[PDB]
Amino acid sequence: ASVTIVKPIVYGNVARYFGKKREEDGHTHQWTVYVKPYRNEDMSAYVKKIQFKLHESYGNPLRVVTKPPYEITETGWGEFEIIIKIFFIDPNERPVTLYHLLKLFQSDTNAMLGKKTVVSEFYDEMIFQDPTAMMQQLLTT
Amino acid sequence: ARTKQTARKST
Repeated sequence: ASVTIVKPIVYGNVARYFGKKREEDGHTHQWTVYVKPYRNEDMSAYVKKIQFKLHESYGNPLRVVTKPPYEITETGWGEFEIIIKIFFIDPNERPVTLYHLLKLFQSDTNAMLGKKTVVSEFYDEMIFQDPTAMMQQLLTT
Repeated sequence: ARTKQTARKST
């Protein structure tokens, strides 16, 4: 490739326990799943939208976020895999797919260190090889 | 675009 652009990202989730099981629906946790840049940039320059596919137990399980922050906050009772798909401003630039296990329950290791939220997050890089002129400009602004 | 990491196993 003549131009290679690497965009580091962090994705995953945070979760917080209610201290009790809610009577109405059995929900125990609030959680937020997200994708963010690793560096301080405006990702929307080159990201068109990010889609998050939730478990079928959720209403409207295919969620779309079109502007930063690219996050979904929900409540629930169970862990499950979320599929994340990142679309670019050039429709012909192949979207990126990420796989994340939504984490609710804290390790004893972290509990004993006084952590009161669960954070499960992962570093990755999106790699663009010879993107269009328009994409190159927006990736480098 | 492609990613650095595989789908379900990461460095």
